[PDB]
Amino acid sequence: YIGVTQSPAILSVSLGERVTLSCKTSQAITPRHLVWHRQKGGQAPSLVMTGTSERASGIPDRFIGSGSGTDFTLTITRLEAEDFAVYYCQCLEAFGQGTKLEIKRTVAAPSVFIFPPSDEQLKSGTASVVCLLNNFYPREAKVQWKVDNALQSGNSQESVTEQDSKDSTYSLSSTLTLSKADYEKHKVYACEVTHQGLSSPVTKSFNRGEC
Amino acid sequence: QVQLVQSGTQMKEPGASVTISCVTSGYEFVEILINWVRQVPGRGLEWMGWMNPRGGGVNYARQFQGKVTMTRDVYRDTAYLTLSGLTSGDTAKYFCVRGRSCCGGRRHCNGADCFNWDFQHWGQGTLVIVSPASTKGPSVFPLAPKSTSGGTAALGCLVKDYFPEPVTVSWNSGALTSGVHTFPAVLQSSGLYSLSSVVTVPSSSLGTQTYICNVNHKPSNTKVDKKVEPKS
Amino acid sequence: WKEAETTLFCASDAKAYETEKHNVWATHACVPTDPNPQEIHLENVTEEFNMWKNNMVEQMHTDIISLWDQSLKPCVKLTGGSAITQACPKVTFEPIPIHYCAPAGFAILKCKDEEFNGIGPCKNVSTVQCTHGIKPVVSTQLLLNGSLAEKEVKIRCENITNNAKTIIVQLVNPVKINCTRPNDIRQAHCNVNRTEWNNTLHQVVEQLRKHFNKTINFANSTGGDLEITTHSFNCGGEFFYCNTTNLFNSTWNHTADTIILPCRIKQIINMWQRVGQAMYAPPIRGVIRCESNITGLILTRDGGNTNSTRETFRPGGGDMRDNWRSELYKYKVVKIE
Ligand SMILES: *[C@@H]1O[C@H](CO)[C@@H](O)[C@H](O)[C@H]1NC(C)=O
Ligand SMILES: *[C@@H]1O[C@H](CO)[C@@H](O)[C@H](O)[C@H]1NC(C)=O
Ligand SMILES: *[C@@H]1O[C@H](CO)[C@@H](O)[C@H](O)[C@H]1NC(C)=O
Ligand SMILES: *[C@@H]1O[C@H](CO)[C@@H](O)[C@H](O)[C@H]1NC(C)=O
Ligand SMILES: *[C@@H]1O[C@H](CO)[C@@H](O)[C@H](O)[C@H]1NC(C)=O
Ligand SMILES: *[C@@H]1O[C@H](CO)[C@@H](O)[C@H](O)[C@H]1NC(C)=O
Ligand SMILES: *[C@@H]1O[C@H](CO)[C@@H](O)[C@H](O)[C@H]1NC(C)=O
Ligand SMILES: *[C@@H]1O[C@H](CO)[C@@H](O)[C@H](O)[C@H]1NC(C)=O
Ligand SMILES: *[C@@H]1O[C@H](CO)[C@@H](O)[C@H](O)[C@H]1NC(C)=O
Ligand SMILES: *[C@@H]1O[C@H](CO)[C@@H](O)[C@H](O)[C@H]1NC(C)=O
Ligand SMILES: *[C@@H]1O[C@H](CO)[C@@H](O)[C@H](O)[C@H]1NC(C)=O
Repeated sequence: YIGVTQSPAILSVSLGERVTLSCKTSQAITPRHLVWHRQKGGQAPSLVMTGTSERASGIPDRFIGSGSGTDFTLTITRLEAEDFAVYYCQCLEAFGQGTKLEIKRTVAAPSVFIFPPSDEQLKSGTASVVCLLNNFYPREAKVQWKVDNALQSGNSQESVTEQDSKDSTYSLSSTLTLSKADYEKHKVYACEVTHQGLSSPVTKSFNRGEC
Repeated sequence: QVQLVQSGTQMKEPGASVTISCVTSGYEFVEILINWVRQVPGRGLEWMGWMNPRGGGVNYARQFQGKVTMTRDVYRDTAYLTLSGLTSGDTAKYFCVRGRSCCGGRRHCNGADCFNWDFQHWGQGTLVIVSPASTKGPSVFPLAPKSTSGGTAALGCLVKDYFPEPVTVSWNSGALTSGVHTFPAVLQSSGLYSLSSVVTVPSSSLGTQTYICNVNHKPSNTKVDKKVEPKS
Repeated sequence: WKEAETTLFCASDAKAYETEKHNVWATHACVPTDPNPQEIHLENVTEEFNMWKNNMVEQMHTDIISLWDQSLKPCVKLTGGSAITQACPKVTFEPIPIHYCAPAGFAILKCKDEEFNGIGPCKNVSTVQCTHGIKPVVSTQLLLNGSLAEKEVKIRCENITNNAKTIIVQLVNPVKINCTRPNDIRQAHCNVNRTEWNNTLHQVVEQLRKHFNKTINFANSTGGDLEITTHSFNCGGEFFYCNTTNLFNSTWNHTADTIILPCRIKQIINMWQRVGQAMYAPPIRGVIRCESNITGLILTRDGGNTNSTRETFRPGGGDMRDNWRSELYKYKVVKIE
């Protein structure tokens, strides 16, 4: 088995830019065997390059495939809007983990909000606590839950929006799920957010039962 | 034109089996290897195996041995993927896919003569969702807003414990669209989905402007309008 | 000169009075074997061969298809939704050697390099009027009654790095396989010497380790029509299907009796010639016995073993062109200018 490595996994780029995607094989291959695909929104991928450098059907000449030995590249000479996608290299049965093209913009700190469980939800024996990180860039963010100052683990889940079409930011929810009994047992609920746009981590919190 | 067309979304309980079909057209079915590729939502492409429609010989990736069966009906130009002993790890999109042809109109053609791995023609993909849940409409809870970040307040509704996808969420019957984020649903360990929908609004409009999230879930024929206000 | 495609003629030692079907076919399809066979060494000549793209293989396939269509008539053919009925008498069916020979204006080149793998340049070449005599044995998994390698086992594959490519193994030492339907009438068995078979796998592992320096595992077929999940062959005019799990179930790391294969005679078979089923008459009574030499193997290598300390090989087959390739790999046709 010849493994395939694609890194970076995310390239932050701009319209009109020259973009270079990298693919590395675990041992030397013939260029006849290296393939590039692109995939948009989890739909069927489509062919970009075969045999390292031969453009597939419908692929314009701003796409250039090159490489040999173990090191291969897909170059887009001048990026267009339609080019934003996830690109996968394939060598025999092996796929790289993909490189996503993302729209580069300036750092934007998240606005952070915390929401306690509703009284109506508590009736049903479960409590959801939600932490909202709104309109931030870049994507990387750490959200840590604390209950009575104790670090929580394995009882929260994060969901993230796709990059916004107008401002190119992300938004993210972190939802902490507790039993009603566990919720009523403790007082202070807090989510602490760490992000490049925040000089120091930001904590939002509430005390159970207080206005 | 070559076309690979797969069967529709399936929901299956854990432990059950599922069969996906891949109906081909526009070429000689028996002459080209069929491959299957798995993609867990948000993750990369994983090759599962190939099957030679001439004779039905197979080659399964070690990770899927015991899980997959790849078969065909040559008369119907159809390939099948069957997954057994379903678990949550099997929730994914499955693609049938074939590489380029190579026979060049020669007399005897076998898919094993080709390269195979220049994957060119894909099925549209088939989603398999593993959950013990039956159809269930959502509960809708308020995310109630002082709390000002970025000069603005935030509110929303938590749309919890429904099955299957999708739900649609609107605010004030579609009049409120600016600043709205409806997050992707997550399939919880319970086998039910949940999501939140939020919106940021002027902090000086609370109690003077009414905010209603409208939640519709077609599979259970339920509609919920939940007014979201600050708790005094 | 240059590689060319033409119609080779065939030669055989068939006899007019034999009702055995290969004899009958060859009596009209072939000439008598060449009384004066001559090999001419070509001094200092190098030549490219490709056993995987060889029109000799394509013609042999066409020819053995016509042999079978003329010789082994099913009672019923199920090609598509259709049904085609005809007379279904039992026959004597036992392969004889067929030679393929160059027509005037053409020549057959022969690779005389005993270590040639089947694709690439050959530094030791001769011209021949005819191939050696090749028995057109139809079987899966195990290659029977064929040619042997001279010094060490050969592993032949267009590119063994590609798990979709068929692997043809050629043995040095033949291994007897003896199959019997004793006097349920469909039940039969094959016997293989365990010591010989184990020594055979050892030799095969030694060569495979040159491509994959790992633990080597042999495992049984994991899917497909019965013809390819079993060792299928014919004997006494009947079609045998033998479970080869007892042949392919071992692990060979770098370190630190009789094998019985159950078989069944089938009346319903999947044709190798073309897509379709054929039905033959119920089995003849009496004792049926075939003693053959295993001289090669058809294998597939498990793909996707993303990070393992082992490679797994399973018996394969089904495309009988691989059977013809195992014999014709050292030949190519050229047009002499
Ligand atoms: C087989 O494929 C491997 C992997 O790409 C390559 O390095 C090697 O050169 C190929 N062998 C032949 C004979 O083409
Ligand atoms: C070519 O092969 C033949 C038969 O194996 C052998 O007799 C001859 O010596 C070989 N030629 C060379 C130059 O080794
Ligand atoms: C089997 O091999 C031995 C030794 O090479 C040979 O004497 C015998 O004729 C072979 N039998 C068949 C049926 O090919
Ligand atoms: C198979 O039959 C041969 C004769 O063709 C005999 O020499 C050999 O001992 C037999 N092998 C068995 C029964 O394993
Ligand atoms: C198996 O083969 C070995 C080596 O050819 C031979 O010495 C031995 O007698 C055979 N065993 C049987 C049971 O025939
Ligand atoms: C198979 O043969 C090899 C030959 O070296 C030997 O090391 C091994 O022990 C044998 N295995 C069995 C089960 O007889
Ligand atoms: C193959 O691996 C074994 C065990 O790791 C080692 O002893 C041997 O030298 C290796 N051979 C080659 C050619 O790398
Ligand atoms: C392969 O071996 C397994 C394990 O004994 C068995 O269940 C399976 O039926 C065998 N396959 C064939 C084709 O005989
Ligand atoms: C083949 O033999 C193995 C081992 O005895 C057995 O487990 C399997 O069921 C057999 N396969 C068939 C199809 O009978
Ligand atoms: C495969 O061989 C092992 C010993 O190596 C044995 O325990 C097992 O029963 C065998 N499996 C079959 C299906 O015969
Ligand atoms: C192999 O050759 C022997 C000797 O001619 C013959 O008896 C046997 O039937 C052959 N086997 C097959 C499968 O053709």
